[PDB]
Amino acid sequence: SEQSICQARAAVMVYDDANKKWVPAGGSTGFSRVHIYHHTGNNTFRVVGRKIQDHQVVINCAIPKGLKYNQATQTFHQWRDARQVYGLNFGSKEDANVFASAMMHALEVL
Amino acid sequence: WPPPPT
Amino acid sequence: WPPPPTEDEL
Repeated sequence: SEQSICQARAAVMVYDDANKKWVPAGGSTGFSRVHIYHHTGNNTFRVVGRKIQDHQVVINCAIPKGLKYNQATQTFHQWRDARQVYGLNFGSKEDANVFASAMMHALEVL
Repeated sequence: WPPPPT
Repeated sequence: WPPPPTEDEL
């Protein structure tokens, strides 16, 4: 039904507008496995991530047809939806590159 | 595995 | 865009 086109290691943060603080998505510090999933029937994409130790879902966010994906640093990327700002702090420069090009691909095919 | 797509 | 996080934040 739906395919994982990439798997990077990153710390998923969401932004706390109230306090100008980046907070760990899910409330708990640590790395997660972050996927970009492709629903082959619908041609729709979403970012899904489960923390490495707990297998708790810390992020599950649709990728819309025009998402502005900002690569702030070579290891920190961020994008915005109607509610939050999501950040991925990747474990490696390479993790970020493959995730970034899967994201850039997903936006071209949407 | 991924959650239901909500 | 918020600034990237302090390494103390992560």
